[PDB]
Amino acid sequence: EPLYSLRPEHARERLQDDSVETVTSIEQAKVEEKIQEVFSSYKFNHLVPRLVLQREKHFHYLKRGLRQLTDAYECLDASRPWLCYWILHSLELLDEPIPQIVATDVCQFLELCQSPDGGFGGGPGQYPHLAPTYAAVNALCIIGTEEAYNVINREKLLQYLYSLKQPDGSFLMHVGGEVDVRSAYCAASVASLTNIITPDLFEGTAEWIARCQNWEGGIGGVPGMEAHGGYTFCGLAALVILKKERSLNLKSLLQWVTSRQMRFEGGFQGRCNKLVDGCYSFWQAGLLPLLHRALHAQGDPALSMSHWMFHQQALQEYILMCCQCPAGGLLDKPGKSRDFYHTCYCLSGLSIAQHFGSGAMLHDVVMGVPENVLQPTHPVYNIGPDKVIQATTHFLQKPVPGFE
Amino acid sequence: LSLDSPTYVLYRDRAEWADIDPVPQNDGPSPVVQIIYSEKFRDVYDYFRAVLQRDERSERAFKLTRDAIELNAANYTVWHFRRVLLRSLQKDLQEEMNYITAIIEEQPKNYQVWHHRRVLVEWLKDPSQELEFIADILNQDAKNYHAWQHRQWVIQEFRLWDNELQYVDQLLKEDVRNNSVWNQRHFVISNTTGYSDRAVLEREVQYTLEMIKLVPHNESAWNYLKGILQDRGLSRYPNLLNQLLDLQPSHSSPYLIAFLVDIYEDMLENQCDNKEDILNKALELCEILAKEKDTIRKEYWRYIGRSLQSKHS
Ligand SMILES: Cc1nn(C)c(C)c1C(=O)N1CCN(Cc2nc3ccccc3n2CC(C)(C)C)CC1
Ligand SMILES: [Mg+2]
Ligand SMILES: [Zn+2]
Repeated sequence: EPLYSLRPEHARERLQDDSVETVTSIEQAKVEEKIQEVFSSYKFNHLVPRLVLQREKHFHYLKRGLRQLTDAYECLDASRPWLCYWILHSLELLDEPIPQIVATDVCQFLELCQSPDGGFGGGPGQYPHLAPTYAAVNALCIIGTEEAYNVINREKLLQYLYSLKQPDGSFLMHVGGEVDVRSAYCAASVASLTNIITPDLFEGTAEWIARCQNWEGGIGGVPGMEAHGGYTFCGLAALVILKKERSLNLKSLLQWVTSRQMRFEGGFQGRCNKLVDGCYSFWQAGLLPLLHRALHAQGDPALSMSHWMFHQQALQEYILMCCQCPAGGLLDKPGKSRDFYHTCYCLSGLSIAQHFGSGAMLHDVVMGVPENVLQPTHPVYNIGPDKVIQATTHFLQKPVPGFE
Repeated sequence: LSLDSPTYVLYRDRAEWADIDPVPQNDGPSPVVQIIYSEKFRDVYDYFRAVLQRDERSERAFKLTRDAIELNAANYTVWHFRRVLLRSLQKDLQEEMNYITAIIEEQPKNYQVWHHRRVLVEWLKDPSQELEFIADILNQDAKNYHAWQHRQWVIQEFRLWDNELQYVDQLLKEDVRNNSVWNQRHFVISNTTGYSDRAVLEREVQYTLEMIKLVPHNESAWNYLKGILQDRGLSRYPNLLNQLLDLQPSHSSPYLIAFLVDIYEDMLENQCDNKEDILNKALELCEILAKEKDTIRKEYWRYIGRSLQSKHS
């Protein structure tokens, strides 16, 4: 009875298709049948459920990937700073230390990815792009040594961000590339951490992000687009950095994200009427601490003093029972293959689901064995809160760069 | 020579490439996140690195970028150099449209392929194949985010609004739960007639209510009904409350109950009649949702309940 997903009443949360079958209801029922087999597995084998996070299996998978990968990862040859970030962040969540020699090796590799004109590319000699730039800066802040902070050419990073800024407030992902809400988040994230925000760098940016909020309450990649969890995370986190959260309708956004949690599975979907997916445990659940902070800043007296506005217990049960690969690493849903992307965001979402904090109030919910407790993650940057303070404190001792 | 042809040969074994030296990748002396590339991938990328370092704007380099793209379609550096070669060599861009059509069919969720197609369409100033091509991708995955983004881009850029509401109607018949299509409906109406026209709004609310009657547990229709009325305020429409309470006995759902709380919220914020009665009905529905009908959102409904007490008492 302690596990919410296993109670008899939980059977009533299965899909009601109203006797009208479409591709959406058929695929949703297929997933719910597979998820119910996972929930009922303890009853069928006659064992007490024991939700254990397979730390040592995840750790072996991560420390190996940090050094070397098979030709199966050739599709990630232009995302190698992302592999640095996903792996180092999962290791920090699992409280696994980075040896000084390994930390130095990552600093030197990210130096090879850095462009002479600012920003980082997906690998040595590749043109700079805001996505691997965001990942490389977050990876260097997780290391947090003087060597790591010194890798970043702050003068050229600022010049690079200006070369992507558009008159309407948006940013290109790269030169001769395209605009979307992720680029504003990538720029605001790296510029705030490294202390390179000039008075006009983000002029119009908050107003452009606000145009991406649609009729559903969530945010799309560009104006007109369907609300999507990943882009909504990027949109709200960028506005929290710029202190312009009130540019959005926060109540229609709160109602939209809370609706993305699946009543049966416990996990989150990325868009309305789509399937559950482990990575949205971070993109969607990560929005509730950001919304709690935004509403708290307005003096909202109805906020909880112990929990986020999502079912923390049910999200942890979905991740622990349906997203762990037995050989290590985490995944989208049962039947899917493991990868470092889902290992990063399943564990980040699990950490948000365990740790609540607002003002002088702290309250943890650790489902399963007590050893399942992860290290906290900052809801804006998705790196440890300690690493955010250490990086911001380091770079605030340097002036904001001038123009050449 | 196709990359998957049974007679594909490595570039190091090709006579027409014997003059250039392959340039290996520099991963450092103590490498991290190192991909143990297959011989085929490593061979193409060592020769791509050679033509890029010397900026060789030749036909052989153009054919080489096709192989580099097929090995990793997310390598945006290769895509940039391919576009440099398309313009320097004066390549027939309609032949390039045929190529991008084939690779998007193979990798429809890759970002770089869709961006390349938009550049080709902008360069040729020709959107005549786009709606049909996108409808073929949506026929395979009706919720592909890149396909819907490309469709919106083509419609806005070239003013191709005339037949989109009809296409939206077709896909809603196929799957009334496809939220991407309910979004496209709002995209078309808000950019053509708008929702301020009373006849349009009436037609949209009557259509949405008929879809709700047919499939009461489809959330997209409920979200669309709320989205088109929330602008001016749900309390601005007094018949809406009683028309949903009439559908409550036979077509009930936590979506209907949540919509009733949304209506009561706006009635209280706009000085409604029987204010004490309206707040109690709203708090009672918040309790039923938190404890029974929608327990996954218990913290949201408890927040709404406390929020209403704080504001209206
Ligand atoms: C995996 C994978 N497999 N392949 C073949 C590739 C190329 C990759 C890869 O490199 N990825 C996956 C897609 N994301 C897109 C993206 N950029 C972001 C920048 C900042 C924050 C979030 C960002 N998000 C995620 C979403 C917001 C879209 C949810 C970049 C990293
Ligand atoms: Mg690109
Ligand atoms: Zn995922």
